[PDB]
Amino acid sequence: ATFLGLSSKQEKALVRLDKYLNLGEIAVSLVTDSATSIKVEGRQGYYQVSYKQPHQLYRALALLSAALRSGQDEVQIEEEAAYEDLAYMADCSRNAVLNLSSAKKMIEVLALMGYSTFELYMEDTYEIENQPYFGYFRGRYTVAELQEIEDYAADFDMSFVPCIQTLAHLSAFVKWGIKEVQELRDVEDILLIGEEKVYDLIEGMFQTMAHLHTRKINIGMDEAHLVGLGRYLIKHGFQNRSLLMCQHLERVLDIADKYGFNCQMWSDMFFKLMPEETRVYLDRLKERVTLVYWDYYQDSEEKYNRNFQNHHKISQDIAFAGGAWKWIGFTPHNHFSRLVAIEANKACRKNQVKEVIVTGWGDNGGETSQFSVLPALQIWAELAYRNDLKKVSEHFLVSTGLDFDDFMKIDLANLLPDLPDNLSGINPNRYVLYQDVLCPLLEQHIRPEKDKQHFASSAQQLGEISKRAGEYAYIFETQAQLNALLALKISITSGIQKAYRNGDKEHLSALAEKDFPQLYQMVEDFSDQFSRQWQQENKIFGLDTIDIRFGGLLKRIKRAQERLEQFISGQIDCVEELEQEILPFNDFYKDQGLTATTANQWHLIATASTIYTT
Amino acid sequence: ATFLGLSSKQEKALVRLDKYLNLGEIAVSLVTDSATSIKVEGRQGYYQVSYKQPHQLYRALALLSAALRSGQDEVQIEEEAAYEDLAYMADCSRNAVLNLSSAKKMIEVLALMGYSTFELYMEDTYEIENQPYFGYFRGRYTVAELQEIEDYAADFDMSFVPCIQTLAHLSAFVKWGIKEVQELRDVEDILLIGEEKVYDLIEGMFQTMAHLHTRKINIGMDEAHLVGLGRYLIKHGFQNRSLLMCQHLERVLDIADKYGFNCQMWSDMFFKLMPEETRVYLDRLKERVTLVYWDYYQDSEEKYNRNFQNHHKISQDIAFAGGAWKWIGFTPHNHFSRLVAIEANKACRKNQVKEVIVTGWGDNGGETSQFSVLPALQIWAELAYRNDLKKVSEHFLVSTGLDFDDFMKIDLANLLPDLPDNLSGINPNRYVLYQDVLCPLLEQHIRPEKDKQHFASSAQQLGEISKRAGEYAYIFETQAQLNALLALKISITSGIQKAYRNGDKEHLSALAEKDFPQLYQMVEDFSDQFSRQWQQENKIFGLDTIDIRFGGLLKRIKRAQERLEQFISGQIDCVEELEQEILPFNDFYKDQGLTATTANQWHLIATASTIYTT
Repeated sequence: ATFLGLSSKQEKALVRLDKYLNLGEIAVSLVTDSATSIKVEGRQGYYQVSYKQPHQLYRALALLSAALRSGQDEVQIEEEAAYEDLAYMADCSRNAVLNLSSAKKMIEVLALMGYSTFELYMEDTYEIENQPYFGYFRGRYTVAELQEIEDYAADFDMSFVPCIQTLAHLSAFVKWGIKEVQELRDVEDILLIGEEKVYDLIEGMFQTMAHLHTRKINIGMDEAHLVGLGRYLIKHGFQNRSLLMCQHLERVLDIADKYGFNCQMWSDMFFKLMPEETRVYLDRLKERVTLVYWDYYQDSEEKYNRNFQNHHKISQDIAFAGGAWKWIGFTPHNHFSRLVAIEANKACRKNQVKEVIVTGWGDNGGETSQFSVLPALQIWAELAYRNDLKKVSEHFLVSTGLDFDDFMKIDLANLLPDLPDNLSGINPNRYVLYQDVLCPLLEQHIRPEKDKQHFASSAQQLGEISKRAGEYAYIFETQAQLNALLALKISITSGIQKAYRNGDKEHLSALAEKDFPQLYQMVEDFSDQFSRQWQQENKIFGLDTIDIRFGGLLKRIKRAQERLEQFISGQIDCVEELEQEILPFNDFYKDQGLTATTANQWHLIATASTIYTT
Repeated sequence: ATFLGLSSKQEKALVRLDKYLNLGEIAVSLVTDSATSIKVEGRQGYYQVSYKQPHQLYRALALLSAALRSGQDEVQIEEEAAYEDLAYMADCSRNAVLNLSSAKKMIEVLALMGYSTFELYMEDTYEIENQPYFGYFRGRYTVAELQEIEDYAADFDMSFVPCIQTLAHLSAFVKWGIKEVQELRDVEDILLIGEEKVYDLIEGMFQTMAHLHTRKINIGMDEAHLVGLGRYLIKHGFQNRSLLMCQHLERVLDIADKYGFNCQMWSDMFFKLMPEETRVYLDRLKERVTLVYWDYYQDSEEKYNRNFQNHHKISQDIAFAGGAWKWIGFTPHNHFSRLVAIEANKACRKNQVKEVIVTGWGDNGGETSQFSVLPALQIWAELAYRNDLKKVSEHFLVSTGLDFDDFMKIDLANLLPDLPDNLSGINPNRYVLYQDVLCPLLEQHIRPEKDKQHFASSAQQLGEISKRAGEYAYIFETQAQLNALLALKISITSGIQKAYRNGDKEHLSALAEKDFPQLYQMVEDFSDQFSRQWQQENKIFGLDTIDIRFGGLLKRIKRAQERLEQFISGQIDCVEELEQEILPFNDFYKDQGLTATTANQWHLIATASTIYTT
């Protein structure tokens, strides 16, 4: 294609996006117009594209690319976006630090989808001058790395917002047994309010971020239960948590003001607005921040509406944070993400929300692909720009080169048949993998025939998708292997429970001789595939935790084989592990009558023994 | 030997102890006499043994056995014990649950040494009716198991004291995400004071123990910082921790009273005695318990004396708990144990202490042999009965069949040359083993030539001891393997740091091709040996955590080899792990100027990444 009206900046962006767009030999003219977000109009090889915000050029060109692929000559498209700002926040704090190549790829995709803003969540994973332990061995970003990411987003007229922590959720930092870190602590993952060395640290955070162009930052500042109750209590006695939060927030805002930053934060601290001089304190501080209402779970518009109404009692500056579900193990939940997005979008529109942030957390090790939730991201963009999903497949094909319904199957290891679609966090991908074989703590939450058949079918389906997934094949290969592994692991685990119960030493010998070596090899092969996926997407730091978890699983599989062999041979009279009555693992979904559950802490899945505690 | 004056009970005990005692063809007559603890007198094949307490018969016979082996015909021995009760407490809560065969062996040894009492520390590792999650998959003792252990001790006229927890340190139990467990929690490892379901649980504890003959129990009741500050605070608001401790202790004592128990507990809660109506509360509760002053660390009598003086301001019923150091990894510290015992014994005698408890904790996984501290146990017995160590070797030979100085070398993996002897917890046995190879977090605390040479020498020494250690050979074989492993691991880890620094790809290739496979095999072999040791001593439950830790280490060793291979081949341009500046791990011994340190949490040694946190 050729263009009239481009800046040199837009020219360079279109060179970068050439591989996504399939415009062919057409002529496009550009206009800037505030009347509607995007307009694309033309026929017979000549089209005019208009955009309100500069970044919207790239979604407009994706819309044109799609309309022409669908066989249109005549094009007449107009979109009015619901949200002035639409952001994606990737988690870089849960061991997976997005590498620069992958950050650049994500920015390109987000540009084509229509996002205005890219965000990275970094607890301790950026460098601070004079804090050598902050981000130590974590793959922390350097200033130059953050600048490179910010500048790449700016190349597409997209903004950048760092999401940091100024009070709590600094667990990887506060673990270091050095005076200059320990003196900063209250208790658990929480920094010490009122400590001047803590305000020195926080000033360091802002000094790092001041090297960027952006002057918008998310400071966190959610309200942890133990704030004020550790070393704070020992130094000062008991204080109202809300008063401490106020004192701390004022200090943080005074620092942000010094460096020219405007702060966003979670709204939780202000729920009380929705002692005399403390209410006054909250009321003054609320004027200085943008509040973000976060909700990843609710299945009905009206539930969101009630919360928006309550927030608007105290401020009109309320942003919304929704969820692209990628924090429940190795496998995302784009399906659940879609369900909640549909409802949240209704509520955000009704309550005149101007900014939506889609969050991509990575809870407990960052085991899910950084690109696992592209479908959810497209869904939110379609909802924002069109208020429907009628063109989600056509637009997704531009964004990714793949079929949307194929990509949605990435979820399969979580999609057990007949689960209610509105229940979140159900993650057998993860807990079926990591549970022990001899002492399977999740065994009563598994349907050993039904679930096994689901995983086996899923592996076959994903094997076929991977062959047509191009540069994303690697993520589907990981999922195909996982599903195959889960099916065999269930067969063996449940098979041992039954053969042992019935004293069937012959079936146990078959398992020991044939199935165990197969399982062991499949786990080794899975670790190798996962390692390829990790290294494509993330810095090397953090893969070590997954090495530990997989290494341990492998050794436990070897133990199970050896213990069974000794029982079969007569070297031992019984396998005491297999004599124990198994109980439910948790009751999270007992009230809903489910067999599956949510279990999202590796150390609790893998063993009942102590492993972190003293 | 033949005997006049034995009961049928003593006859049966002497049959059990026959293999330890080497009395030959002599004649022994017994007398009970309160004038002195033990007297052994005779000549020319005819001896009279007198004892004050029945269990002291067995030490008296060990003294005779030793005197006759030393070549004496004429024997004239008299001992006046300093302590009416001398106890050993084994830890059964840190994943290692002593098996019944090993409990019986330990009781026999303790009988010969002169201990009056055997104790087991069980947080959650006993069965409670109607609490199926309490001790679930932990190897909890059944009532019949505890009875069998108690009855075996009674067979030697020894007492049994269960050591339980009635408030805090129930971390393995409170982890279960089931309403009927979660409703019992305050925060972290602490039960909820004032909750009637918690008093139902505690009554269950006593109902279990009431099946025993003993009516002496250690209830724990140390004073954790967060008592009252979790769900308690949410339900009730902020309360003085001392008042809550009083309220809870009264409830626990009322339950104990119902079942006929007399309670011992740590003295900490009462330090304040050493608001008006709260002081009164403490003063009334102190009359109902025996207080135990615990101290495992102090290197001078006068330090203990000061604490005894302070305790005696509030009660004359003060017991002392000393330490047999076996909670710092895979290797004990009998040497340090001896240093502190000498001083503590002086202070206990000066302050007229009647009961000494020697504790054998197993912090963070129970990795040290249950029989690792026999030397420390003999030391305390000699100090108690003779006030010196002049006969420690002679008496130890009866107790164990081995040389005391040989057995003391079990400590070698902690005995780095030139460490100050009065500094506790220095545990390179553990942190040199578990640190990573690519990201060695403890590297600055290692002297790479000096320490390597120490470990290599130690492996040789222990290899020779193991050949003459009889039925204890297995514990020395574990130590010989560990020391050899540590030496090679240092060579490789430090060798990589230097070869990479200097760009020496050839030396890295040698390491990758030869040394890495050797190390990997040595770790596999060590895990196999450790597993043999574990299964000799403990129930199977809990070995799983060590499988996880070793499995992870193995996988990290494989990663290190693979990453180096890719660097050598040119598949990658650098190994980012090896480009990071290493920092001190901790500053625990910075003020003493040490290079080595204490590091006793596996999850912090093995990785800087998150592994337990969300």
